Amino acid sequence: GNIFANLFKGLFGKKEMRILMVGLDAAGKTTILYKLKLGEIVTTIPTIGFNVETVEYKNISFTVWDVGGQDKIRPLWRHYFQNTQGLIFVVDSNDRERVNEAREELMRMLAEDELRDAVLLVFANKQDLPNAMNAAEITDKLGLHSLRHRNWYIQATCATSGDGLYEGLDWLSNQLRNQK
Amino acid sequence: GNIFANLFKGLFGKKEMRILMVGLDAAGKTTILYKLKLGEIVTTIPTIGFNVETVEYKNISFTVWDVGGQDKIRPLWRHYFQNTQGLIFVVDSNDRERVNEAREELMRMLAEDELRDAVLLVFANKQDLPNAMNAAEITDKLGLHSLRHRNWYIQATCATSGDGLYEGLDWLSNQLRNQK
Ligand SMILES: Nc1nc2c(ncn2[C@@H]2O[C@H](COP(=O)(O)OP(=O)(O)O)[C@@H](O)[C@H]2O)c(=O)[nH]1
Ligand SMILES: Nc1nc2c(ncn2[C@@H]2O[C@H](COP(=O)(O)OP(=O)(O)O)[C@@H](O)[C@H]2O)c(=O)[nH]1
Ligand SMILES: [Mg+2]
Ligand SMILES: [Mg+2]
Repeated sequence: GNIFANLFKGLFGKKEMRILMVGLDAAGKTTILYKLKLGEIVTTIPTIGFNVETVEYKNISFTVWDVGGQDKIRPLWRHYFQNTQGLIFVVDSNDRERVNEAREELMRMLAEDELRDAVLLVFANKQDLPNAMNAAEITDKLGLHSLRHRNWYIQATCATSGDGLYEGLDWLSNQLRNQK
Repeated sequence: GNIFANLFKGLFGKKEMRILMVGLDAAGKTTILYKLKLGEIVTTIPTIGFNVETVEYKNISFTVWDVGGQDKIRPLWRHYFQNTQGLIFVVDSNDRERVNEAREELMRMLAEDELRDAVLLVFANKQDLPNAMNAAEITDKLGLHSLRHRNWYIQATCATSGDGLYEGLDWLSNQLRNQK
């Protein structure tokens, strides 16, 4: 997680940004945070049934929560979407079953108005698993090629080995830097 | 935090103790930990698949992980078992289908020679739901009475109102101070 500090120690212009990482639960999001080695994973429960994990590195901060079948139900999600310039959606590639439901939660967030210019990175995760759908059918199943007017990218990962996180985050780091 | 800080005040100095707090998933452990207000909830993952939440209050550390995994007492658990003085088991009182499974996981834990000297506090959590089993039924379905040569106490709680937490920890904090 030093090669990971080298991507984000350039954005470090102190305006205070947020990268969102979300997905159905058991996708691999906490594992991916832990591998980046950018700081402590610290949990808060802003309201009941809303567990938020956050690694803060410099002015930058990753923010993770599960989606799918929305808690008690509350989105102060929107006070989170504010300063969001990157959105990562982690998907369990092995899970052909709830695959169409991640589609839904993906589409619900993109339909969100404060995430109009946020860049999208999809991690098709659990690639080491034998049934794991390849990136090509994750894209198919997520309807990603129907996204006109959004800057997006799908990256095959295995968060336990760490395979794919640099490359996906390298890209993501590009777009944020390259614009504003 | 404040009130809860002062219970854990005579256990201080050099001793470097651990209170384990385990139980099935969705029992209410991160919720309880967040209520304590003793420090930030830091997650680590010391090995594949094994998330562990920790709140250090000085020399007192609260360690959390879910039990019931599919099947397993890990070599790594038993290293945690070494400086565990107290052990909190948290039961979703409304979860009637998995309480027996709650029983074996706890029966499994107490069979560990590293834990033989540990004070057991069962929080019978989620006592605000209509269908919740009360402390009397729980004591039953876990069989707290068959327990010889162990110091135990069962305390009905509501993690989200924070109700019940003080008295179970009042008691536990004494068992580690005045006895022990
Ligand atoms: N085979 C395989 N398992 C993974 C991978 N990433 C995460 N896992 C496992 O998936 C489970 C859920 O991970 P976790 O980070 O806690 O999930 P989340 O926060 O619910 O999405 C844990 O058992 C992880 O070890 C992966 O790429 N490959
Ligand atoms: N109704 C009710 N639910 C609770 C209570 N305490 C915890 N929960 C909920 O049960 C779910 C799991 O809580 P959590 O702290 O994350 O679980 P654990 O860490 O997996 O043991 C969440 O929706 C919590 O809000 C309670 O006392 N009453
Ligand atoms: Mg998580
Ligand atoms: Mg938890």
